[PDB]
Amino acid sequence: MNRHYLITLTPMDWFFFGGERTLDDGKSADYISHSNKFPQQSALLGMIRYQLLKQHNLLSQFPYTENKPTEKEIMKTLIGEQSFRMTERKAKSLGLGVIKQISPLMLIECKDDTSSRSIYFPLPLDDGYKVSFNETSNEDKVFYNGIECPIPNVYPASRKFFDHKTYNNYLFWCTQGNNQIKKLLSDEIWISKMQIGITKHVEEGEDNDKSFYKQEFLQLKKSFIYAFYITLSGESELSSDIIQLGGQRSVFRMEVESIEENSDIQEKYQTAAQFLTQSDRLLILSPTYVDNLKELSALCNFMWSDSIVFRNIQTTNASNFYGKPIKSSSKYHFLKPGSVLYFKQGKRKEVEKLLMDYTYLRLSGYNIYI
Amino acid sequence: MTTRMYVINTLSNMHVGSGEVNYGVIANLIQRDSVTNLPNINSSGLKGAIREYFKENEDLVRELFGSAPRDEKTLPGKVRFFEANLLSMPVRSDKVPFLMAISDEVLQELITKMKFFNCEEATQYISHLSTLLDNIKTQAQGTDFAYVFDPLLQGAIIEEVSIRATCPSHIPLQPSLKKLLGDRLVILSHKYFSILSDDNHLPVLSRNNLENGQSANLWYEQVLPRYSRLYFMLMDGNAQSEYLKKFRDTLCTPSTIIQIGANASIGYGYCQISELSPF
Amino acid sequence: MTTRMYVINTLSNMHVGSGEVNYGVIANLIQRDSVTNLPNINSSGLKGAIREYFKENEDLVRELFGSAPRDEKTLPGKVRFFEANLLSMPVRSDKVPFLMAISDEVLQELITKMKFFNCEEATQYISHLSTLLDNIKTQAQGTDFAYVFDPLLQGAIIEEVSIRATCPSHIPLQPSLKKLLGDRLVILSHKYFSILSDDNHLPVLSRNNLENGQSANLWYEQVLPRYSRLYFMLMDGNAQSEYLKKFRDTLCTPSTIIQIGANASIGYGYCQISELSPF
Amino acid sequence: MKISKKQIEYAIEALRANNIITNDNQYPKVFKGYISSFGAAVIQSGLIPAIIFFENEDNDANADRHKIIGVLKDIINAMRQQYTVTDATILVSSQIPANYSMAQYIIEHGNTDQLLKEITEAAVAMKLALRMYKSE
Repeated sequence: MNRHYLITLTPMDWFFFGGERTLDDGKSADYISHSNKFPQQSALLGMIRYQLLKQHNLLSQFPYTENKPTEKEIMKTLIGEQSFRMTERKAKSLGLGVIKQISPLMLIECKDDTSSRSIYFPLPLDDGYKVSFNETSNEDKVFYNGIECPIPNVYPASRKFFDHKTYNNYLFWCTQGNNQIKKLLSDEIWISKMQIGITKHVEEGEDNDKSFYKQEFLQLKKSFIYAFYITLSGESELSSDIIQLGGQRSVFRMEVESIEENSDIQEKYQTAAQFLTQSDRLLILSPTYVDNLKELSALCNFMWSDSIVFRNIQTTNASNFYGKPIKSSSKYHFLKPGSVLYFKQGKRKEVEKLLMDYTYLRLSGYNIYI
Repeated sequence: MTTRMYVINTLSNMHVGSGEVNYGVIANLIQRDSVTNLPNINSSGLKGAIREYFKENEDLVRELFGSAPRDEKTLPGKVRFFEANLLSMPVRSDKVPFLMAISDEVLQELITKMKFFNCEEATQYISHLSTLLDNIKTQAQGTDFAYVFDPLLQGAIIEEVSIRATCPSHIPLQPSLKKLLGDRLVILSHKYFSILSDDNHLPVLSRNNLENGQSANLWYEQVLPRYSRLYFMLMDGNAQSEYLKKFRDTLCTPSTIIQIGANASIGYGYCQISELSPF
Repeated sequence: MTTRMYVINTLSNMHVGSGEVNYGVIANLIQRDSVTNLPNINSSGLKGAIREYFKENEDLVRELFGSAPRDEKTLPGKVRFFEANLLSMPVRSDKVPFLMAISDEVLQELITKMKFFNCEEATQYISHLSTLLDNIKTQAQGTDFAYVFDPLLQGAIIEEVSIRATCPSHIPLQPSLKKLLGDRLVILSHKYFSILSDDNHLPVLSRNNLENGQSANLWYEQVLPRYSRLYFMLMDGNAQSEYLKKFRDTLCTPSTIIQIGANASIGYGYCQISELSPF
Repeated sequence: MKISKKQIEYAIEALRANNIITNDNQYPKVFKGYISSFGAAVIQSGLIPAIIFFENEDNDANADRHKIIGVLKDIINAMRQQYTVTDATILVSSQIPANYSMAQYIIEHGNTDQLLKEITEAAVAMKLALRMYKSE
């Protein structure tokens, strides 16, 4: 039997999540770093693994010490072998011990009192836009770099047509209301800061050649926290403490709340997202990976979607942890939370089957839809 | 052992470069908090200054702050520095040379941050600070205020905003609060404190570059007035007891002076760091 | 050995411009302290003037003050120059041509600075200055005071503030304190010194420019009175002992005169620098 | 002493009110010297002697030198208005009566520190605002 916890992350200072461009890559303009609004779910996994061994006092401290053949299988039964290897995405199990299920990271507004937690979601890309697909008259099709697609018609659902000079659903975040959607702008939730950093270099003969960088730090608004759901077996009491969630020593306050064990976290997340469901859509709630987007395009009338980039730090149990980190062998392109897939008549079960075939990704908190 | 509050207590005029684009007259401006627009020192600046002070202790620096730049070993630092916020600032007066200005909103933020970080020995401090703040709000009754705690200092004039400081004879100031917030302390509204610390009121200095009597360049610098008090929170991770003890004792020793700021050779930014005391 | 106090004895009228547009009577104003609003020399001006004096010894200035503004290599300065705060000022008198005026708050600031920085001869000076200040506070009993320490100077008037200095017979003035604070020394309250040192009581001089006998312009300059005394801290970094010793010897030689400020061609701001004498 | 725009508007209104600027935007040339010299007289002689000198109407001056004192009083009164009235404020927001001469007001009301600052700033505003008009 399994034990489920709600982990809430409160930022104690300005944080930063790295993207494809980091301050010390081999590319050209390696002095400006921009911060992604959310951490990767692999960062959440590494967070949980680090805190798990912190409670059990099993770390690497300084030289590249080796571990005796008891700490080895205690770390096996604690965290497993590897990090979030995207290579084993078609594996019907989490490749990690103790930890079984991790929900997609949630934006939670905690205002006052016990009250309730307002889960915030990105706006679906058709918020007040009514799409009117093929009036079947054999004419006026489209070629989406490929095969037939039946001419989407987007109207302001309130006539004129879709004017893209006044389209801003990708700058908005949404939450449950009293039968209407509450819309919050992205810039109100987050605050951006650009930092100038140098090396004073005083000494006598050092080459002043790389002593300048620009860092982007983001700050969540005061009544806003990050949260996610975890499932743990062979109960290790995940305690509240000070954590690291990646990026120039980012500090978060972990609060661990216990929930009823007779509850899977997936339909809890989907119950939170229920207020954004339409029969003709598939709202992408978490970044979604498909090995062949051509198949997905062939199974829908429209892909009102966006692209996001994924690159993971690959580290095993017997890893250096103190050297250059071997990042993921492949940058992977996932869809964006808020993307919508407009399927044809039927074929909804088929696209669901295509999306759900990646079980490692679904368990990690990826490829979640409503 | 987890989170300790430290006070900076600058002995000279501080200039910490914001490095941002300038729209105005002062070519060099000091760092300010993005949300509150109050003067602040970045955690990177504090870490750099303290690391430079402890540079002669290779083991201490390696254990606390981590590996040096362009060193291949890639050692993270066991100590986390938090942004330094302005606690008290000197303010021109007429009865006395200056006054220690602490605004009610900075006191509220200090209480909130002490509760959030759960600072060492901060329970009594929070309780007494909250009693002080509640008594201040009771006396103020929603009006702008300027409260001093010495009967000699009653009727002091804050020159810049022209407000007279009254003495509330019903509110106590405990000795540890005098040690923390400063001597000759005045408590005023954040409305006045914002004016006292904006770009039009804090000192601006003209600086020159001369070449055989010819002025080659001209620019203006703004600085934070000396004797200003700033507080930052230090999160001592579970590190070596001996290096932590040595670092704390060296920092708290009255013989130590740390330079945080730009103009080192002309004596800008020299400070005396002190940790929170009991009570 | 790191921190030494140097006293600036001005031989002429000093003008250190502030670069502030006054739009009033006195277009050219002198620099004033950030916190105490007393006349002062910014450490940048002190460093520039002392560098200009030592410009002949290129090795010494490179080693101590750093690299020249135009130089392919950059070399940070090793000596730390601190801002020169007003110590004593000449005030017009009747019995004597002038008196050396110092306020009790200036003395408190000096004691505080010596405590914080730990000058070379700090201990004895702090002890005797604290004893003098405690005796002054006991004698005054919270009132406005003006105390002279020669019995011949009893009843000497301060012209700007029409008060006459009393002679407290209980308080001794040690000879080293006389050498530091100036001969014919009067100690008065902060109110008196602030009035004596404000913009309306400092010497303001009228100047004009003539074109073929016709006046082209007209402006007013304020100056710091001649024979004024200022103190500043000098902290040495990892400076070479040879160049440091040469620097101190040349700086404190009675034959050495340094021009700090503006109007050099009309003999403004010529000063002598002397160390803190052993007590 | 930065340029205070509100005080400049006060000075404009007071210059028009005390019959200095003519309907064509011109003023007697000597008033320039009056405004320029008032600040120096205040600084190096004292506020009361300077006010008494410029308030006199028995003068052998080329124009009505006493108009500048009326303009000064109007600017000061305008500044007394729009004063944030609160218990902690040092400034006295009491308007100077028209029947009282300026010299009497500073004599009877012996808090010169406020009056000195207001008079200095009003004189600076006077001098800066006089430049918008022709110097006939």
